[PDB]
Amino acid sequence: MAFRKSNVYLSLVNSYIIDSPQPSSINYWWNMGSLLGLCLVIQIVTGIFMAMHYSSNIELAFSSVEHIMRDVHNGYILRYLHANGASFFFMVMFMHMAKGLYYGSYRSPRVTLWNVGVIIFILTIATAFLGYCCVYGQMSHWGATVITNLFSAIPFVGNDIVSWLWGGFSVSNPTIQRFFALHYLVPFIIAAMVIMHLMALHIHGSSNPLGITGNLDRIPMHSYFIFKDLVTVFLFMLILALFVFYSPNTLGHPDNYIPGNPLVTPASIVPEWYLLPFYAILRSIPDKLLGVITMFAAILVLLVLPFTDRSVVRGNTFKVLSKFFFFIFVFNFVLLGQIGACHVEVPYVLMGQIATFIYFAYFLIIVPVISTIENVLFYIGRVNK
Amino acid sequence: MAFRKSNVYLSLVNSYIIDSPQPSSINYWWNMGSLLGLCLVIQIVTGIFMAMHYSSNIELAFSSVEHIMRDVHNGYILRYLHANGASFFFMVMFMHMAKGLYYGSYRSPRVTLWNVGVIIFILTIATAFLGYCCVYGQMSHWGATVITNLFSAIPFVGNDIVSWLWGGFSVSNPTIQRFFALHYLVPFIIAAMVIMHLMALHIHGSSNPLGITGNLDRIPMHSYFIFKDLVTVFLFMLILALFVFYSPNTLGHPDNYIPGNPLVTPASIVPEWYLLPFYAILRSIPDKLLGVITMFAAILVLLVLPFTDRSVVRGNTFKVLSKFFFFIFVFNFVLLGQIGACHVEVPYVLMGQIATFIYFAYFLIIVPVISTIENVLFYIGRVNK
Amino acid sequence: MTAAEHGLHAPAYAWSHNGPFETFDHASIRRGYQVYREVCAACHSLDRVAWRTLVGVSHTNEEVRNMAEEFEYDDEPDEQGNPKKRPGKLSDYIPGPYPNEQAARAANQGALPPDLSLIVKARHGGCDYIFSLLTGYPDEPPAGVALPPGSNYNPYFPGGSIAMARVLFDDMVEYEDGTPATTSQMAKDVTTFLNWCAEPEHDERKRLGLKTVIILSSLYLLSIWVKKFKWAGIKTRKFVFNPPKPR
Amino acid sequence: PQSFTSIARIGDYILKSPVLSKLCVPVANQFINLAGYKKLGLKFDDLIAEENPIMQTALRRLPEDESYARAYRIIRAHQTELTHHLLPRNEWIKAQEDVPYLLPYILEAEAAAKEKDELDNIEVSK
Amino acid sequence: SFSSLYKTFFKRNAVFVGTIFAGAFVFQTVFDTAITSWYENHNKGKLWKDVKARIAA
Amino acid sequence: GPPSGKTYMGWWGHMGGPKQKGITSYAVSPYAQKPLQGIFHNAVFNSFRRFKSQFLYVLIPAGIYWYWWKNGNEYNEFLYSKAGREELERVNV
Amino acid sequence: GPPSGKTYMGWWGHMGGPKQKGITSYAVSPYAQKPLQGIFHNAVFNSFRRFKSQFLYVLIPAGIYWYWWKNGNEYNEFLYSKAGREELERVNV
Ligand code: HEC
Ligand code: HEM
Ligand code: HEM
Ligand code: HEM
Ligand code: HEM
Repeated sequence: MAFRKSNVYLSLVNSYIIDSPQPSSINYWWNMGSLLGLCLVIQIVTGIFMAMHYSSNIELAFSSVEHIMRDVHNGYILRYLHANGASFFFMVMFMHMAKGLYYGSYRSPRVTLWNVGVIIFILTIATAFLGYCCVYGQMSHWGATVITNLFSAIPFVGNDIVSWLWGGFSVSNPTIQRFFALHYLVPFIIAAMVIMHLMALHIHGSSNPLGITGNLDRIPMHSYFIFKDLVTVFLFMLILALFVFYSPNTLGHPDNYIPGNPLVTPASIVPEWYLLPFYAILRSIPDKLLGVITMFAAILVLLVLPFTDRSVVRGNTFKVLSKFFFFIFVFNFVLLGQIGACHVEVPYVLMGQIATFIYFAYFLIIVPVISTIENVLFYIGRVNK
Repeated sequence: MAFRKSNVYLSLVNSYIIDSPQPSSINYWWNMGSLLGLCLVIQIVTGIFMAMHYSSNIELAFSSVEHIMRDVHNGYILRYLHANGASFFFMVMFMHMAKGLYYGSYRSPRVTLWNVGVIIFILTIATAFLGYCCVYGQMSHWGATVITNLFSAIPFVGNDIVSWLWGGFSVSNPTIQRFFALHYLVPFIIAAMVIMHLMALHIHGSSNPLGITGNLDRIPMHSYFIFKDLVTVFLFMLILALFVFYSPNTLGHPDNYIPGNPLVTPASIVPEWYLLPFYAILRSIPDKLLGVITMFAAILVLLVLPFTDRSVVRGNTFKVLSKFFFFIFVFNFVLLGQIGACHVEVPYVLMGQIATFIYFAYFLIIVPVISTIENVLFYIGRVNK
Repeated sequence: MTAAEHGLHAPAYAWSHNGPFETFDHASIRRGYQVYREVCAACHSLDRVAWRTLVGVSHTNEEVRNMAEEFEYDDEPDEQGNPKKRPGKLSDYIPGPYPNEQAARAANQGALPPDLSLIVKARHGGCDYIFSLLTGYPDEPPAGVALPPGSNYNPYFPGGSIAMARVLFDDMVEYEDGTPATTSQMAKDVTTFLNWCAEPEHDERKRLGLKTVIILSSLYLLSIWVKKFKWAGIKTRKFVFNPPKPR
Repeated sequence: PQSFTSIARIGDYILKSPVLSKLCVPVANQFINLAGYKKLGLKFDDLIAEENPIMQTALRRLPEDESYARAYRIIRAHQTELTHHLLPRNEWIKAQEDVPYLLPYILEAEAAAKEKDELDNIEVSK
Repeated sequence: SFSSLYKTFFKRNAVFVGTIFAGAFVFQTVFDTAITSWYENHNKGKLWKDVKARIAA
Repeated sequence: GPPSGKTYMGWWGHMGGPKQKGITSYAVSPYAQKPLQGIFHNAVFNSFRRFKSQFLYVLIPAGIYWYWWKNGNEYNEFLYSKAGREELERVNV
Repeated sequence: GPPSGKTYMGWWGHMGGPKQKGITSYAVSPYAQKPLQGIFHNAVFNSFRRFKSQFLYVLIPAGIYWYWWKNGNEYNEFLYSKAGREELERVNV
């Protein structure tokens, strides 16, 4: 047999990226995983070549970031690639998850793939927050102390946990050194979790945008889907090069370039935009312990989604009502992210409460009802008794 | 079938550490690999819990290290576990390599395993060097500048690559930040190389201390060899706890506790003790271009050992002259490590040159001649014609 | 090199903290701080040792709070902007006698007096070397050696000629409790204090070491037993080969 | 790593010339009984590495009785090396029954593979 | 009467790991207090509490 | 190696699908074909077909949520003017 | 999955070894045996047998290299002494 199938490392690389049989009818939404792998490698590479110059004290964090921005050769490129590739990483990840919960790939043969993906989502939210609190600006320090003061709402244990997590009594030098060590460390756990994602996928094969069996006529990975991935990689690189070179600061807040002063509060303590829907879910209900546990339930309520879907057809491709309600849910998520950026004000508190109720009711209430209705409608429209 | 053979990750941990068919005859020298895995994850854990407190400037490196030694709760335990588990990692690694080139595990079906092990050895020497040069004592800074100053011996590009590696004009703040970033980064390449080591082992099985085949009588890993490994793990933890708690600084040099001043040379710039045979090989011959490539060839002359040994019997268990010359080579390696610690003096230069000639002639001249002699000796003693 | 440029090897003295179970003599730490304050504080810095480590070891909390008031430290400036000075509290470090390195070199004929916070840990020999270097000044250099002017002879110093004159004389200090102050008593007390400054984790480290080696030795013996138990089904299996009947 | 035809050629030339024989075979006998593979109950042709194609075909061409006796000797050597003992004095392989049994199959298998290797690198006269 | 000890301690795994954890609790607190009392009785005349009582008296 | 649990996808040759007979599949090498065959016809007509079939499911929820957000935002901008301060106190408590 | 190349070790059931027949293997459960059976006899007799069989190969090269190192170290300590300065400059230049 061939050397790419005989040698042990090359047999793995062959069976994963060369002749892995992919289904014949997958469209451009299935390239988001290759895009996420490329952008993860981009984040890791630019992070290493920035951490060769970043010093993680409390007197040198923001000064070292603006030393990277001004004096090291092509350092503006590295910092804007990191700070914009994180946003593009989370947007392609949101597209990956929305494709996964639209086309019904949480269903019966890949629930462990869906659970490992949810673990990856938690870990990358965590390391993205730690990286945003490495830079030590005005959004950075106060966002850190806001959500750790949130984390201190545990009744018996909370102050002890939060003064173990801070390394002191407020967000200071031990917290920033701790957050730099953890922001380095967690993406090398995400690399192992992505290897686990690929294994849990590869044991069953990818789904198709129809629900029906891909096992009839499949297509090898090498000469076709590598070039589809090449098309979407060059498009993603073009949009990323635009957002890095022509408007770098149009995504981040224009207050993180004020050095972190723990006396003044900037009157708007919103985090970076990918944490804005979960921040709105947090600020929805007025109590604090219930707020953090409903934020954690908003994160890991994607795990009830395999067990709550009662549709006998895989995916929302040949459904109508669930298409409509899925796009209701997506634009509700976008509205929730919009509400998380405004102050707690006059229609915004009620809009946040109603939006988080629609978010929590799409998974628990709306989808088994409309899936049961669609199953019964398909049966009574098909048979004539 | 069982859930440990059906589920994906349980299938991998089953096939690697539960019912891996190990040969039945292996002694306590086969436990050094399990010991190396435990000591690698020990180094990684204590390194992360030290990098939460270590600040990587040049006027804060040594003072932050001796702030770990004095101010953080139970941090002397952490620094002594790191600085002595590195030495124990290298000694257990030397026992692993000595077993692998004594019992003939460089032979024909696992040259992939031997080459990947040599790659891990190179990466481990590299990261131990970077970790010794990020603490920034007097031996640290001067050892770093001596190693890179002999790395500037390449004729056309030497000063270019050495001022690219320094990040400046001598060992300073960018070199120390660079070395801390690389001292994180290289162990997480070593972990993936250890995964490749385990794959290349598992596709052919371990050897046994006889050379004869092991496919007849084998034993699963779980209820027997886990407990063998547990015996030697508790023995290694006993010796490591002794060397950490009762005499920590008996392994390191008593000049790394002087803060790094690039105006005083400490009159002998001995490195840490496990880089001493390669330091003696490096200082054997007078010019430094041939010296640095002779050190590089002394490291990658373990690769010539599969293509060189001509004996039909695997391993030196049933031979005489090969045992004798192997222990000659091992005590020559110990003598080379002894010569690496003494000054450039009157018997020492000649003894270093003769010792590295014997070290280089064991792999190229001594072993094929005595293996050929033992082959024909076996044949003429057995056959009566 | 030669033995004069090597330095004479310091002998193996019988300290009160050489052992797997013995601790520091804390009365010697108290007397050694008095010797450091009255003798070595004119040249030598000690700036990695805070005042808060000194309580519960050699002095009490009130005594260290009364000793910290005698030094002035930089406080952050007041309403006008001009800088102020403050008496020291327990969190600040022990101050050095010289404001920078250049005054330290100018007041000692060029030789920088090294920081004493890690000086028995950064020398070959340790406390034996420090004690024998302090007590090892002869009244005359040996016949034949020539020194630069201002440089004194000490054989245990590597090189032969140290730039620190002999300072430990008899009855230089008088102790607070009534022990006689010789040169050897003062030298032993000040190097026990320097060993406390270089390793403050000594007592806690040796106690946790006693715990860990007892636990790990008993665990090693029990795991040896359970390995022999789990392998007794393999160490005593027997193979019997009758030759098979041919086809 | 070394072909058995070369070992057999050098050994035959050492053996059948009477000056080198009486000087080389006594130190060979002393090297063999100092090696100690007979105290574990093994002939020599069990010790050879079985992971070449030549040795694999030379084992699959072995007769059915010597294969079973070979497997028993290998398993018994494994067990008495496991218990860190030796076989007793009755169960030591004596020097007269250390007969080369695998060596004709090894020689003819390497001769066949060698002849294939130089038949497919042949050139007609041009 | 070893069937008594086997049935009430080693039969099911829950009571086994329960008494292992309870023994870990009891053994560890009494072991650390015993070893620190021995370590502070081996050095009498040298510890800080003794020299503080000495300079008080 | 260890033969693990069976899944719903094998490899090439035994893919676990149903047995098929009589399905002939004709193809032509791309060197014999013209790429970009009908990109303007399928850029004007087929793209309009796909947009015509799948735009109500996207634009009706986007229209609902955008009208809700615009009405809420202009109500807030009304309330924090001067012509809504009595309404500001009434909505507060 | 993809069936990769042939190896010299299978799994449980087909190990790739030669076929064996007539090798009966008896064993007793350790709960019926005694652990620490004869550990003093095998501690002072079998360990002495293994040490006697394997000490010349270890203690001849260690003796050679230690005598070489001691001779070199004492020659260096003689040459940097008082009675060896003319031999020092003679062996240098
Ligand atoms: C000046 C008025 C001094 C007094 C009083 C003491 N020391 Fe000193 N010391 C001084 C100088 C200028 C130097 C530098 C000499 C040199 O060549 O380095 C020193 C040196 C030391 C050393 C270092 C020796 C070494 O090998 O590195 C030590 C350990 C030292 N000094 C300790 C010491 C102690 C314990 C004293 C009093 C109890 C003491 N010194 C007094 C200047 C002066
Ligand atoms: C999971 C992938 C990663 C994500 C999503 C991520 C995200 C971020 C973000 C959003 C920031 C803040 C940028 C800003 O100030 O606006 C940041 C900062 C930083 N990240 Fe990461 N990061 C990732 C991986 C890494 C890794 C692996 C490293 C280390 C090698 C790293 C090094 C840094 C450094 C040094 C900063 C400091 C501030 C700066 O210079 O940008 N990142 N990260
Ligand atoms: C670091 C981020 C991630 C990477 C690199 C990654 C990688 C991949 C890749 C390469 C694929 C195969 C290509 C494809 O089918 O689209 C895939 C599939 C999948 N991923 Fe991810 N993924 C990531 C995050 C997630 C997240 C957050 C989820 C959801 C919780 C998820 C769920 C899935 C699902 C369900 C599939 C199967 C899609 C299908 O076959 O229909 N992944 N992933
Ligand atoms: C491959 C395994 C590793 C080895 C062999 C190793 C070895 C060393 C050595 C020898 C030192 C110098 C200790 C001394 O001053 O005497 C050192 C320092 C250090 N290592 Fe590592 N190291 C390893 C992994 C790591 C990792 C993965 C990290 C980071 C998470 C780390 C963090 C450090 C830090 C912070 C120091 C600074 C000096 C100190 O506080 O001890 N080490 N390393
Ligand atoms: C990070 C360091 C390393 C780890 C964790 C590691 C791990 C392992 C493990 C677990 C085994 C199986 C146990 C055994 O067979 O002894 C093994 C086998 C082996 N390793 Fe390593 N290893 C390391 C470094 C090396 C090095 C430096 C070499 C030499 C170049 C090497 C060569 C081998 C060989 C030849 C074997 C096979 C031994 C045999 O089966 O006879 N390894 N390794």
